[PDB]
Amino acid sequence: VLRKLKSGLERGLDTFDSTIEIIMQNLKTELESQETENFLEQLISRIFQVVSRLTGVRIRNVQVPDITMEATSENSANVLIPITADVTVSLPFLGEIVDLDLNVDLQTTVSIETDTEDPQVVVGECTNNPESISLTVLHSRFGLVNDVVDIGVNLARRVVSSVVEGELCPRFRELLESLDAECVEKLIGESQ
Amino acid sequence: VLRKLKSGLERGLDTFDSTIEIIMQNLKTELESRQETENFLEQLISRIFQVVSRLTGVRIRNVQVPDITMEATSENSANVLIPITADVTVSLPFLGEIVDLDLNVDLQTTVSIEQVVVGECTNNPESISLTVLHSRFGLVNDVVDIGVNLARRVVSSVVEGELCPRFRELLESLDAECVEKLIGES
Ligand SMILES: CCCCCCCC/C=C\CCCCCCCC(=O)O
Ligand SMILES: CCCCCCCC/C=C\CCCCCCCC(=O)O
Ligand SMILES: [Ca+2]
Ligand SMILES: [Ca+2]
Ligand SMILES: [Ca+2]
Repeated sequence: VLRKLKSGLERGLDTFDSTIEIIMQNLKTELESQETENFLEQLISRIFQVVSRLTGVRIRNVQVPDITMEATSENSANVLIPITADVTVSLPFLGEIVDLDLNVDLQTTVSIETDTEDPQVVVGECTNNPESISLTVLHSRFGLVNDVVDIGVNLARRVVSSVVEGELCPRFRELLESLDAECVEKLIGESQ
Repeated sequence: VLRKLKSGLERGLDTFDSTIEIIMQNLKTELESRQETENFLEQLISRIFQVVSRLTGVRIRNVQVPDITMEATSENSANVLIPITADVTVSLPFLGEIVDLDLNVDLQTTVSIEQVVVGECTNNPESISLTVLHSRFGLVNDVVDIGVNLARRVVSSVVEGELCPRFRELLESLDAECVEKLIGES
């Protein structure tokens, strides 16, 4: 069972590693003003390093290729965060059952309230859509068509889904809420 | 890995099921009045393996003793042979049932008259035979090997810890004349 991960996610994975909180604060200050993506790679790696200690799902080599902003209207934009990582699933007695490529696309919206010189920022929902999590099989020492692979892919999906809901989406919203209203207004500007 | 079985074997598997000791006593009385003894042995061994099923994901049932044979080695000594057959299923976490095996175990000890002496009951790995019948995960891949290895270790530790000692204990309960009468059949 993923009991250990479920209890860990209830507490917050940051209760297992003091450095997550520090990286969060580094991201806050950096956002006031290439490097932000580097700080995000660090935050996500450390969260996944804690998941590696609680589960046999080991997620390494975390990259954020490019953070994009697409204007949805004059006063709203989607903020897009593409994540890649290498995944290996291990079970007791069997050791390494499968190596996967992971793609996660986190999306959230920022809006500015219309008809005011003192605009309020609203950050929308961070939806954990199963279509946003992609797992590709690279290798299994048991054979690619073996049933262990399917169990491996399923276990990885559950872990990744639960840490998107429990950690990444909440921190994505928390980091957007740290932006001053003018900064958001300026960034939603020339998203057009 | 097998901690729970190892702790179980140190206590005695009969501390988990009051019926084992009753079946032991049934076998003792039944012997004094020398199929049926084999039926009591099937029951004793099933129950020991029912306890092992509670301590491990190695489930052993359909336990049979085809025929107990005694071959006279001299006028006052014989080899006593007990063939055991059983169906085995190994389960692991997340995978569930990984393999179904056929188990054959051949226990051998000697009984002599001095005073009855029962010889050692040797746990030879050649005396435990495990045959693959079915696997969800392929017949010759590494899942099966892990399954067969776990079953061997469990069966080996239960032979050493429970079956061989009970085999010796039951033979040592026979009086000298009983053994002389049974060796009577070379
Ligand atoms: C665990 C995931 C946390 C994600 C936190 C994201 C915080 C950063 C948010 C917004 C950055 C500003 C948008 C930049 C748009 C310009 C385009 C570019 O940078 O290439
Ligand atoms: C766990 C194993 C315990 C074994 C206890 C040993 C019991 C042996 C009993 C009697 C031996 C007499 C053998 C005579 C041959 C004919 C018997 C027969 O085949 O039915
Ligand atoms: Ca650290
Ligand atoms: Ca498959
Ligand atoms: Ca949380």
